[PDB]
Amino acid sequence: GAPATVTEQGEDITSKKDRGVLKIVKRVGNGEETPMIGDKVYVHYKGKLSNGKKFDSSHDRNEPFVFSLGKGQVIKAWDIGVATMKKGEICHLLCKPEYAYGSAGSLPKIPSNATLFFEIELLDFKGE
Amino acid sequence: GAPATVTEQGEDITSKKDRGVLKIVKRVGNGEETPMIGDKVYVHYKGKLSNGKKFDSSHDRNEPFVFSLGKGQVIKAWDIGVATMKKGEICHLLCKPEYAYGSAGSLPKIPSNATLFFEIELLDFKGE
Ligand SMILES: CC[C@H]1CN([C@@H](C)C(=O)O)C(=O)[C@@H]2CCC[C@H]1N2S(=O)(=O)c1cc(Cl)cc(Cl)c1
Ligand SMILES: CC[C@H]1CN([C@@H](C)C(=O)O)C(=O)[C@@H]2CCC[C@H]1N2S(=O)(=O)c1cc(Cl)cc(Cl)c1
Repeated sequence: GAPATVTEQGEDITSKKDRGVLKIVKRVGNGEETPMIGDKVYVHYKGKLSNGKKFDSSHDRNEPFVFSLGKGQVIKAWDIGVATMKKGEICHLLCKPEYAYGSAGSLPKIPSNATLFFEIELLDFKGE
Repeated sequence: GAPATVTEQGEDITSKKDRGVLKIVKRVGNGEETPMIGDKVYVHYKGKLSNGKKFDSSHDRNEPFVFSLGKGQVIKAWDIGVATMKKGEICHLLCKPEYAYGSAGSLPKIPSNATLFFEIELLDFKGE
């Protein structure tokens, strides 16, 4: 499925080149610029575990998820992955546990040592 | 009704004591602990405008709402108010626009300078 395709075909976008964050662009954005660290970024996302099941989606709530990029306020895979995106882009990210919730997880809905898959759309970004 | 009761009897839980976030506990919860900064909190909620209009409910879409406390990834009134809640608690919050969507609003759903009312149930929270 979509997670496996990212496993197979995805660019390693980690600075460790440790394969901890893998990416496929699914829709090229109209934007020319990525967001900077500290920008307020507006995204829609869908998240799945390795067994393929949805664990979360901003679409379900019909309002974007907004965070400050590159501040450590989301999992490391998101700070790395969203920083690579242009306005309007949709990507698939695969996030190894070391770039997500690690050995502890976040029960109930993230197991220990879980690899996470996201479909992320960058809607907009604004300066701090 | 409920919004009037919180106006009259709600505690001002803001540090500035500006009546920006007023709270009444409607159903007492279980255990004495409250969530820490960064904890994932799981809630159900019902939200209304000052004219009585229901603007959103997590029950309507049968989807508990999950957020990370104290990161500014929800409106300020929620970071302040939910931090005071115990597991199983239901509270009523009344939120001045300075602690919600401000002069901009989130149009048309949330008008400019809107005071918001919530009934919030804290289902669970998970530490890290
Ligand atoms: C809950 C939303 C958020 C959780 N966080 C931060 C804010 C956190 O764990 O503190 C995350 O980094 C990632 C990516 C941004 C959206 C959400 N997650 S998430 O992996 O989809 C997620 C993680 C958990 Cl533990 C629960 C849910 Cl419902 C969703
Ligand atoms: C929709 C869920 C969420 C919206 N947000 C954030 C995430 C936002 O507007 O960016 C909120 O802070 C508050 C409090 C947490 C639950 C939701 N609201 S809300 O005031 O009910 C709300 C606000 C708007 Cl603009 C739309 C909807 Cl559908 C619901």
